[PDB]
Amino acid sequence: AQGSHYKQIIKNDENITVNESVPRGRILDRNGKVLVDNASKMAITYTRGRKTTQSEMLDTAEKLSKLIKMDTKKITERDKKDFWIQLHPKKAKAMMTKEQAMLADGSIKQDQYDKQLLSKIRKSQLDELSSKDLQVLAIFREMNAGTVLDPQMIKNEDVSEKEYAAVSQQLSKLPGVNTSMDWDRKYPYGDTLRGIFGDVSTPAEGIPKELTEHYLSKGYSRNDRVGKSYLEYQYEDVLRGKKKEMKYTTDKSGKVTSSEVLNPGARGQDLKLTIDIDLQKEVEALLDKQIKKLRSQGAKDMDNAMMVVQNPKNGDILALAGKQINKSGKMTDYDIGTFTSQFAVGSSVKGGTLLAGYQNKAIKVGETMVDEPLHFQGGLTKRSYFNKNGHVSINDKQALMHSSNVYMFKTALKLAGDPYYSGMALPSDISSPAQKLRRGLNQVGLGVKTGIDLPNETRGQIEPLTNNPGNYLDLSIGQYDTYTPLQLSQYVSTIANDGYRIQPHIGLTIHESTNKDEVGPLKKKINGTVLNKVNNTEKEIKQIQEGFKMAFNDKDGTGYVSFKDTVVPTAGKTGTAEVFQEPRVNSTYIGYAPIDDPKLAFSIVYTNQPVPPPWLTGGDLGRDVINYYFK
Amino acid sequence: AQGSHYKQIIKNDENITVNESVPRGRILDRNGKVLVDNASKMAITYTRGRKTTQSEMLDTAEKLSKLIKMDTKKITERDKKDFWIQLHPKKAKAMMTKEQAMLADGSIKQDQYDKQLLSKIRKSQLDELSSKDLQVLAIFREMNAGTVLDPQMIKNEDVSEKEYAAVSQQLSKLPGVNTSMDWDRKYPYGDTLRGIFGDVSTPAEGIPKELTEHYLSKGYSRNDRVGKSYLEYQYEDVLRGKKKEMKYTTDKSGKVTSSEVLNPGARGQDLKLTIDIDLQKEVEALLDKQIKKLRSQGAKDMDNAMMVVQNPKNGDILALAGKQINKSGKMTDYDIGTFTSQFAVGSSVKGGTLLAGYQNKAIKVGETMVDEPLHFQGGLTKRSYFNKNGHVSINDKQALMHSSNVYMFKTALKLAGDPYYSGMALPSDISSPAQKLRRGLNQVGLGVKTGIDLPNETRGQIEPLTNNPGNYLDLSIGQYDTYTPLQLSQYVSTIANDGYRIQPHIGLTIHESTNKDEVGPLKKKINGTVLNKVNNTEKEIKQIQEGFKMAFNDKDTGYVSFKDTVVPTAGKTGTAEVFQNEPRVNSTYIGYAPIDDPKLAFSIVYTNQPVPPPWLTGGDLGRDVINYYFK
Ligand SMILES: *C(=O)[C@@H](NC(=O)/C(=N\OC)c1csc(N)n1)[C@H]1N=C(C(=O)O)C(=C)CS1
Ligand SMILES: *C(=O)[C@H](NC(=O)/C(=N\OC)c1csc(N)n1)[C@@H]1N=C(C(=O)O)C(=C)CS1
Repeated sequence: AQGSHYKQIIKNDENITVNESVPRGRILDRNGKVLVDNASKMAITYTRGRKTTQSEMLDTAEKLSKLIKMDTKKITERDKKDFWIQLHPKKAKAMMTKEQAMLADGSIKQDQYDKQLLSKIRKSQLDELSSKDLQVLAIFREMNAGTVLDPQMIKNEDVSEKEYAAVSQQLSKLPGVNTSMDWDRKYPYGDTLRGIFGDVSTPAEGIPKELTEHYLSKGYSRNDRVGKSYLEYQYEDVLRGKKKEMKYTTDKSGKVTSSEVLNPGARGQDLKLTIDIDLQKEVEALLDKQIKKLRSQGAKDMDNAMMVVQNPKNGDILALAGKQINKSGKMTDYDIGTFTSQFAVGSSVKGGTLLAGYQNKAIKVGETMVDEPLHFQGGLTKRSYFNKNGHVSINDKQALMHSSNVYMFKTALKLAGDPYYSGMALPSDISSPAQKLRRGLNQVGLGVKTGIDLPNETRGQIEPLTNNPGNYLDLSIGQYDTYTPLQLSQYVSTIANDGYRIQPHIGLTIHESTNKDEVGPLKKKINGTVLNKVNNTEKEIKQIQEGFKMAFNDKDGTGYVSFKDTVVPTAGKTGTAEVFQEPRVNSTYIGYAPIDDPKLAFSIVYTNQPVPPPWLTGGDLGRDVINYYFK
Repeated sequence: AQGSHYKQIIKNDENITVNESVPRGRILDRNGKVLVDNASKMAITYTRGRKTTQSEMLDTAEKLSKLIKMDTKKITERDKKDFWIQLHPKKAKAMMTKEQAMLADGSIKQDQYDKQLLSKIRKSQLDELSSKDLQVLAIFREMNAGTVLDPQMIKNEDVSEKEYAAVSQQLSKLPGVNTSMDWDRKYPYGDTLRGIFGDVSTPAEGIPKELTEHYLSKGYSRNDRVGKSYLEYQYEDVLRGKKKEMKYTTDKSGKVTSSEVLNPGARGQDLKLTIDIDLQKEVEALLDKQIKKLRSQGAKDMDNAMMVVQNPKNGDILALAGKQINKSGKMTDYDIGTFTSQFAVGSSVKGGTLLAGYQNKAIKVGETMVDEPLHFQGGLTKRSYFNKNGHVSINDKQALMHSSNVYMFKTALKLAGDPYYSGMALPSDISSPAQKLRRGLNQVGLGVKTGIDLPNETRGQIEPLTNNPGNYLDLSIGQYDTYTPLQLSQYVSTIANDGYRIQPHIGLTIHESTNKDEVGPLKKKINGTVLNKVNNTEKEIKQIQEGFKMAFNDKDTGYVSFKDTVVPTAGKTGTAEVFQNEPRVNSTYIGYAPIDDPKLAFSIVYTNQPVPPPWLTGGDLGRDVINYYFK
């Protein structure tokens, strides 16, 4: 049942052509819950003239009230205090007897008279909780809330076809008031995923200005409403309603002699997402719990927290996040930062390095070498769980259990053809190893786009790596190149997939149009495409995941405190990263579950925690979310 | 120039198919100078293992040295120490007499022994290596990255089509050596744009692992050489040539009874770039001296310096950046930084912010309200650049002249609805004004991608703006949202072009696959597509131009370097602010040449100057290039 809003009427000669918008297709979750739908809405606006008074507007506002209801609480204290002085000038004067007298002294200007008039107001605020009053104030404030020639929205609410028929003319009679029918996205899960859904351009907006070339080259008219961010933008091609076009031929007189249909119109196609709306809501809830499930232990300048959850075998996405500006602890939605923002993630990249170190014949599978502080001409890398002494024979799994920097430092040196000896100079051209290393990490999704079906993905900050070898070893340890939370997810995921990097997607399937049927027959499956397989043997592969188990299933394994065991076995790796806000830390967690046939994977990023890490426990987020899913 | 080289030989029951490989298209500057050519090359390769006593492996390397000459660039210090030890067990054991005993005493083990030896060998004795030794070694090191049964590369040697035969001998007569003929790229301007040009994959690697599906989805076999970095990857469709494909019918005895040719092959299409290389080579030269010209004044870890030069009509005429360490000398090529990297940029954003003012009628075309060291709440928190000088009267065009970083601050509030009053509250929701401002910036390129024809362009780090209006004011003054040098360039250039944002492109023209070396018939022209106009009006853009015109032709920043020289240049300056270690500062520069009929636009970015006060003539590099271009 495709709807009909007149969008564009052009007169040529005796021809008049008419275009009607039709509803876009819906966005639904992996189970069919409507996430984005459509609503027919009337929009009533005021357009305040050059010389239009306050008595002018309060009057229109009054007639406007006996005609539509408003929601109160946009009203401020000042709105009410001003409205009161506006409504009760006789009553208000009496409180300012001295000041009205000293207004004509010249003792005071109005600008300080008006401020004491506001100071003496209280029980008279209730003198207009006469809800009839607040209604008028509701409308009136918007009529004063804006630019002169610009029209101003007063109400955009659901309207029927007959409703608009009865009231539009009698709204339009009032000076400044216009009405229009509009298509508007409606969002049952309110604020959930809204960033990811993106918006469609307003009727005021054409095609958005900076997007002209973009939409004009694909055939649009500048008047067309289009998707302009994220999901509405990304799947504009399928979500869009192909508009109705009619060409009328006319008499001289105006009489339509003939009519032809250029396009009857097509209600947009419905898009299903990989997202389980419930899981989504739960994760946002757990993330808000966990963020101060520290009561700010110290973390009151943690400024971002990120979570991505995914099916590591088909790249389905079930995942969101949000930031924390704790000049408060008052959070916003940083939904998209999961694949649009770049963070130093530190030690959680260590599995990729070993893989890099395997395929270049730099270390071998099971390699057992020893570790201890390192010494160069100045430069002094101690790993940080023994910096001074205590020299331990350690293999590649164990190095991941402990998250031992010096093992990764030693492999890095071996990858440079320059194995460690105390007092060696740092190899001065590290171009070649750095390249071998990066291509290693690139294979599991680190430093390359994941390919996700959404706009604005970043691959991370990638600075020259030629003759600062310290940055080279930083890289082997996650303290040079910045990565993305989605990249981290793609990376564990390929480990759990026995080496298959898969292109993540929040797109699930594409169906055909209906106004009713919350199915709609299938048109397109959106597949999690295999991108490549790691250049490594199963044994090389298995070793990283054996290591990953015993960082979560073993004891000094740096993920026991959060993952020790829970309702299903979980393998992973973690990360603490030095950065400068003033000095602070980044905390990172990646994992997957269950070990024997994985079905979930996730990445976690907390930014700018104050913490040295024998105190902080963020991947309890990981533990809690994984419990919910599997039970 | 011309030819085919054997790539693939396939049997199926007396029917052999032979695929020969062809040269790629050339890359040229705007006037037709050859940047990237092809050369026909001999790939000498070592593949031995299992009988590796390594002493014979050196013997092969010794043998090989009598046949080939080697560039010695790649020899590391370690290479030399290991080799020196092997060459003089005599000399080394004479330095290890204390440690000799300890090994036999039992107190020390062989690994420690070898480790101590390595520290005792200094560079003075490394000089005892002969030029011929350093030739054997150069070969040797390549053959000791050697996995037992896996071929490593020794030399790529420009040998003719008809002397390959004479020398092809060295095949299982020196053991591991395999020889083969491959098409390789040639660079007659050395390293001068190498990153931008990019790389094509080795005949060994075929399609690189990370790129597998990307190229397999295009019908490539996995054995195909492909474009893997930058321009090589970007214009792969045009640059690659069509293979020569032969088909023969043998009988049982191998005798060719028929043959057919399916494709004779042809060199790939020639790519003409918009770059002028003399112009390109000058900027690098100029850019070089200009960072030395801050070696003096303290730029200790200024670690980045970038320049982008262009105009509307065709192209990126120029693009160089480098990066530095520790002023330790070391520059390393970072041209790709101009569009891939994200830098806090400062006041140069003001031109666009002043237009976001016009669009939302927060300002008028000429507007005069004045500057105060202005404060709000907390008990201290306030504003800009001098604390007392309550300065007056400024035009907006006067505001960019001074770079009045307070007129902007006022403008923001006046766009967020509530102009300044001394002692005012913060707005607590700044979503809407942040959005309009950001919109405004995207219009002139700031905050979206430019649309350049290279991979990995970043649009800058863009964090949530809702409820920290501390950050929202920074955005007015280029201190919340990082852009790229290219983004600045498209932006300044949008002003030069009277409000018309153009999509930069480095490709000028694609030419038909020609077999014989003159650049062939025009196949495609790569255009500077107008993405959009600002919905800022005729007179409103002209002010921003005048504003620009008057901080270059008097006001006091921009005079200190653009003190009218060769040039009616108009432009704008930016000083930023970075606490990423310790309070450094970013220094940025935009501007455009001959103001009447503008022919050149430029953008500059210096990162991490330790030096705040507005004294450094870093924008001289800017003034310099215009002298060249306008002769
Ligand atoms: C533009 O962004 C302005 N930058 C600053 O004022 C610096 N931080 O600003 C938030 C400030 C300058 S030095 C000190 N260390 N931080 C400058 N814009 C122009 C200019 O030409 O760059 C000048 C008016 C100086 S202010
Ligand atoms: C990985 O990079 C971890 N290293 C660190 O966390 C320290 N910086 O490393 C360069 C960090 C400790 S706190 C101080 N601010 N710097 C290693 N991996 C794990 C981990 O989960 O982070 C730990 C064993 C610490 S070391």
